[PDB]
Amino acid sequence: TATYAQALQSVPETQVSQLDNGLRVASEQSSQPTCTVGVWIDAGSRYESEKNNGAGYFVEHLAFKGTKNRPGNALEKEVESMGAHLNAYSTREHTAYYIKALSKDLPKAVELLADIVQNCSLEDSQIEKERDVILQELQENDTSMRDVVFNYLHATAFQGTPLAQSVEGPSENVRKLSRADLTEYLSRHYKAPRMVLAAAGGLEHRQLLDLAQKHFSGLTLSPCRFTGSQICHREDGLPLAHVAIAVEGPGWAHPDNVALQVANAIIGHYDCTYGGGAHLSSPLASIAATNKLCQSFQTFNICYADTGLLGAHFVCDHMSIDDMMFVLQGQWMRLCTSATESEVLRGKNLLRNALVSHLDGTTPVCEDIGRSLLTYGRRIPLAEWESRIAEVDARVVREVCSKYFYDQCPAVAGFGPIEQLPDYNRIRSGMFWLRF
Amino acid sequence: VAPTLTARLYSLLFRRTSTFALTIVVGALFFERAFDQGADAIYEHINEGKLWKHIKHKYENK
Amino acid sequence: RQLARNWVPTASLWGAVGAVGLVWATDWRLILDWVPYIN
Repeated sequence: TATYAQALQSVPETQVSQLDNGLRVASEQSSQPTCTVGVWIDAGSRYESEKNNGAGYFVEHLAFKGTKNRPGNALEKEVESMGAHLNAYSTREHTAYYIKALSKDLPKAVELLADIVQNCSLEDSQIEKERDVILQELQENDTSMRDVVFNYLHATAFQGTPLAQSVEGPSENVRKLSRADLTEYLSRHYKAPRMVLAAAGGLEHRQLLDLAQKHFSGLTLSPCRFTGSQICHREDGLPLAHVAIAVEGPGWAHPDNVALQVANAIIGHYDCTYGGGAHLSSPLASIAATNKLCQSFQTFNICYADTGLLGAHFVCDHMSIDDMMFVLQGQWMRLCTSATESEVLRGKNLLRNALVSHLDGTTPVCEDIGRSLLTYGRRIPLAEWESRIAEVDARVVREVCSKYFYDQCPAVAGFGPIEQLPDYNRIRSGMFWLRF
Repeated sequence: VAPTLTARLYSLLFRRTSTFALTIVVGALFFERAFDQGADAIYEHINEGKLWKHIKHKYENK
Repeated sequence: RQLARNWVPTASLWGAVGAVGLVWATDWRLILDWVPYIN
């Protein structure tokens, strides 16, 4: 049946296989007519040099412009022949190439895919075309303020590290960019073991690995500095002013990463548009709906390899900024001391739900593996996560937050019309309570 | 490798502001007891036999 | 409920503070010498 305890038990397990040249193989059988076929690569900007900045990004567009065996636009005209959707995306710490398809024609898929991974048509026809679009887009990118401030955010904490740099990289490089340097980075980091392969669907493990089928896969990092600081772009014309505030935290692999998953879930989030009103349990969603001290906000977590990011992102009236803050320091600080096991539970349940929730669907299932592999390896400790949940304690959360919050140096990002936002020296004194 | 007393100290005391406040009075107490006791010697070291403390011994209780 | 959290140890120090404070003030009880207090 479906019973939460038993519900953990029966799942198609993590599968693993390993080829010779460093390629990884892995899978899970969902008993489904379709398969998400995907690839994840750990080559980052944090690898990329100061010219390489944004190049792999530029590269990202290029694969589908045609390849070695398949010149321009002969690539997709086979793809859509099957009717199988196709997509690719990249990230500072990862890049994921993947396919969503019926399990039938997969024998082509990976072979199609394998061609793309390395064999590529590097043709300055596409280059200039793509060189333009990016440049076109580079300027357009000022339209979504969200992404904008984060760029500021990293650079202010991680200054002096390749991690602190634009994903697309600065503009002039893209013009200056030449496809030989690509071929470098093409050759550099697209080797295995850097490469990793997974999939999920009706696919069985060995019927994956057999048709993982002989093609090829392949043949530097530093701990980053953390900057107590501030950045402000003051532009007063705009109606609203985003805010972001955070402190650094543990990397991907680390015990406490889960212990802090809940504190966010507990403190929760608010938005203009909820039907929750003023009776919600989250003090923030109660007040921020009550006096509409903000339009909305949400809290984030991002844990890098060695690093982690805890903080929120809010939007409030140009006269309402201060009061959002003096509230927001309330919640974190009060947790570190006076918190209680009751509210723990309501946080505990949610994260269980959110965990179980995201686990439906081919691609997301497929998608965990790749990062997880590049992160914890094969580990998909599904039922364990539950056991992991049972670990967390009142002291734990307090003792955890005591570390990473009380009397620390926070980072401050801002975007105009900021001006109200108090000076740092307030925020700093505002981190540690005086016992009030 | 051991932490310099600084790394000990905040973790030990300065972290909780109460403690951070608490120690303040504590040493301040022992401070003055010792502190004033030193300067007077220095003071009376400077002035020798100008004070009854030195002088009055000549005639004190005969 | 009533769960009195770290406030309990917190407060524990506080009373001690100004108690010492009044002791530090002048008070009445001497304070067995314990490092020199003048005769």
